[PDB]
Amino acid sequence: MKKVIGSIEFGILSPQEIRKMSAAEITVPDTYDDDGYPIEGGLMDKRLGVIDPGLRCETCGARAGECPGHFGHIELARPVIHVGFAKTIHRVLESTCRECGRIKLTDEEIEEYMQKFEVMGDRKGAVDKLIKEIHKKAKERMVCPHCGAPQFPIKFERPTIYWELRKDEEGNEYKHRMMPSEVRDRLEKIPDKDLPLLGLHPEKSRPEWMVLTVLPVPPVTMRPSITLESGIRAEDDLTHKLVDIIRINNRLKSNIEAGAPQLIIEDLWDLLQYHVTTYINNETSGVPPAKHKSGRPLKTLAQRLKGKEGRFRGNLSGKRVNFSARTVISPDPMISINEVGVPLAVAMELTVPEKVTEFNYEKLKQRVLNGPEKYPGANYVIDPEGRRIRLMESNRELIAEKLDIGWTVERHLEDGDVVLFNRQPSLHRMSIMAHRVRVMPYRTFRLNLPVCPPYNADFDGDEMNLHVPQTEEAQAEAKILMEVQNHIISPRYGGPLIAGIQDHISGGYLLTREGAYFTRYEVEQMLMFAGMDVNELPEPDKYENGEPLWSGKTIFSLLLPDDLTIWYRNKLCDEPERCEALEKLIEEKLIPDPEEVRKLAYDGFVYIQNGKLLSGAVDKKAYGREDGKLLDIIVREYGVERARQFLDQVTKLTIWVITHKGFTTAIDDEDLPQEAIDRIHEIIREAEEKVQRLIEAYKRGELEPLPGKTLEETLESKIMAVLAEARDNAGKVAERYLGMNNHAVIMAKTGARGKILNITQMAAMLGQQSIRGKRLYRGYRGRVLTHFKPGDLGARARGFVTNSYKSGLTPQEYFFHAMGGREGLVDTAVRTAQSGYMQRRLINALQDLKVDYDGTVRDPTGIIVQFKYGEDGVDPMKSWQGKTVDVDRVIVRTLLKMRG
DNA sequence: GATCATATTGTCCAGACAGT
DNA sequence: ACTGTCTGGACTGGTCGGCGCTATGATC
RNA sequence: UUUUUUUUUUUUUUUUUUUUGCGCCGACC
Ligand SMILES: [Mg+2]
Ligand SMILES: [Zn+2]
Ligand SMILES: [Zn+2]
Repeated sequence: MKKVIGSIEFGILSPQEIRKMSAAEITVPDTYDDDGYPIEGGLMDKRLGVIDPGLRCETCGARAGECPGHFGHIELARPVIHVGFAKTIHRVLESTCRECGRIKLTDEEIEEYMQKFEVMGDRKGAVDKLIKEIHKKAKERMVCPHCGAPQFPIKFERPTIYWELRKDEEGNEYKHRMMPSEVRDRLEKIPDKDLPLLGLHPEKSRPEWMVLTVLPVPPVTMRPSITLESGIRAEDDLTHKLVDIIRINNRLKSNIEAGAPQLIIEDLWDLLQYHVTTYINNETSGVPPAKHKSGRPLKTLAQRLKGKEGRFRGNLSGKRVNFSARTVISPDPMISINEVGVPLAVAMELTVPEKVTEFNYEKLKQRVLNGPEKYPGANYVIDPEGRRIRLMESNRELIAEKLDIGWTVERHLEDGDVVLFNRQPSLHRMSIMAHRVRVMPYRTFRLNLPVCPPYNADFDGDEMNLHVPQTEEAQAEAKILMEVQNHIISPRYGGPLIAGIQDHISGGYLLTREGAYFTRYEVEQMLMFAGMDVNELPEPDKYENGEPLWSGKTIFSLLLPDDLTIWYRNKLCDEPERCEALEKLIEEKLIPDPEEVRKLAYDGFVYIQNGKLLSGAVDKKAYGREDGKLLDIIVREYGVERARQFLDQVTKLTIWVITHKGFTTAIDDEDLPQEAIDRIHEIIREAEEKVQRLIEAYKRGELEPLPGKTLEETLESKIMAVLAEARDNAGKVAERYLGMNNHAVIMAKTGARGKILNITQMAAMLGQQSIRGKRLYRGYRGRVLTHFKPGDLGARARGFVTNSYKSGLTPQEYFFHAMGGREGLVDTAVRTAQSGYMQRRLINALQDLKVDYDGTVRDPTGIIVQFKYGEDGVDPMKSWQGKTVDVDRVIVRTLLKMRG
């Protein structure tokens, strides 16, 4: 059968294990000869694997691409210290007797630590603290309790140098260098019983194994060799490092065999130690990194695992995948929110493997007969034996007549297929959702507009990735869990995320506003466009010139369910006295007459009774993101499919309404009368006079300092407050003369796009430009620009733009606005990286937490983090405004349903 | 004029550490 | 027991494409 | 007129079915 990995046990490889697992001994530094054949005994020996296609492995007998590679070994002439175990070696040497070999602890202390180790074993932090305490206790001891032999302090010098402070005959203290052979001999005397006290395992990690005597050379598959376009081989950095190691080891062995003096032996030993240390880690502190001939700092085994481009993050936690596509996205309101537009070229390339069954034999046979060049067709066919056959014109008929039950047909992407649609960066779980394939002739992806806010995607050149699941389990998981309609409500705040946007909101406002009426032709056309299942028109609301007319509220009410009742205040409510009468009428009777409601109907108060929009207008509070009460109620009380249908119908209806009525903005939308401009100029002049008076008072010393601040900050705060008040007054003056008939004002007030402040800047004035919360000061001595006098603290000299976008900015005001915009762009480009790093840290901290079947949240070890998730066991996605149950809404809905 | 060994050894935050 | 100092580390994801670079000195 | 060496049977053919890495620069979202 098949087996899976249950657990992984780590340790230090013994020299005997390295020798036994080795397939060959490497002694020749050279890799390839002049003819290009591998050299026997070299680093590219065929016993370690094969890279070239024509080569055959002497250990496996297989060809390139399927030989896994085999490890070698190098017999070092002298032992060397592993740089990754240097601190542990120093700690163990400090914590152990030099000649006796036992740990410098009493028997009672050893027993006490042995019993304490069993109690604290689950938490690795407790074990680390116990190890540190044992090391600290054993370090201060200068006499071994087991034998009474005197001890000397051991000094550790980076990277792998150990100094022993021995005492001379006259009492002088001199440093004695401990060679790796002496260190290994000292480590060999430690018994197995003291190893748990030192944090080592008797059978897995012996202390003497931390001093390397046999170096395992990696297989050639781990360090592949390529050839360039000019025929010159490009060896890996590990290959060059191993070449240097082999050369130095051979030179050291030859010098040892030649009886060289000890001075040469120490130099060669140090060179070999440096080479081994750089091979293990080329970024070790205090070590000059190994450099290539061209000057390139080589990357080694340590660099291949850590970092963004390491083995873990770059190849294990994340990697490139097959059956994926990426292209520019384009809007498509005609498709549903559950659908994605797939190009025909993309569909004809990406394939889904479908097994031949009894109920789909004819379809797959037709797909095979069509071939790869005829849509809908197939590209590959897999027999039950498991081999893959490519489909072409010559053999498409032979395969088609040979098709049977159990075959696999890699047909092209068809309508209704489930694929993954993703936009980067993936900040939340809504960044990847499963859509339905819709095949289109052009070369762009198509995404429905309400699905843009979950992706945070616009259409100014955005590109998105498409993934096609290949297994039945993955397809089922995508279809059940990751469908678009299943994630309308955002789990972050428990509100709508897949909601209407600017044009939908504007069209809804245009349709549902007071005085909006449509002819029979317009109503029928918008009903056909929206796909609503309406066969007969309702009774006309009024007649004009002998022609029937339908109110927009009547057309909008066809979308709502017949048993839906809700009332609230939208963003268009500017006269609360009109909403108060409606609220009192609703409260008094709880079933108000529809004629009575329409008599005192107000656009700012939306009231839906039994699915009929009796009052109010559609805005961002209707079905907008994070504010749509109607959409949120529809999701919670009618399911996700009904909500998806409602969204698909209402988006098309509002799009038709806004398209044929005519929505536009012009240069006269920001126009203001002369009296408004005069008032704005008067406000600006008054603010400038106030700033000048404050400056004069500060110069005369009459300014009262604020608590906790000196005169300069007090004056700056007063000036900024005055300028902000002036900007607010100018904005109010501009808002006074901009009525509801303005399309830009409609867009700002309905929440479709933009703000009132955006219209204020173009109409009245820009205001004060500031960076880092302070007025502009960077420039010359005492002045931002030379055009102003030195020492001028006035508003105009510090970044107060009196002009507006329509009036035209002065060059100084242009420079100030450029400073502000640069500050904003820099702030965004700096904040993004910190936010991403914090998100990665949080993800890695809370990756393993999940809710068990009993409602508890536990770590993989088993420690209970929460006895109930959220202390109430309620999903934030299904929570009503952060609460457990919306009691008032339930009571009101039940009472209305039973009394209606 | 062809080949062959050899080719060098950037601020900030947090934990550990001499000094008083 | 505090306090300033030395040392280690990580530096948001994806995508697009381009542009170089991967021997040399001394015999026989 | 003289010592201290030993001896024997069971394993077959002329040969065979797919550019990695390094660093830089610009740019999109
Ligand atoms: Mg964009
Ligand atoms: Zn092999
Ligand atoms: Zn001892």
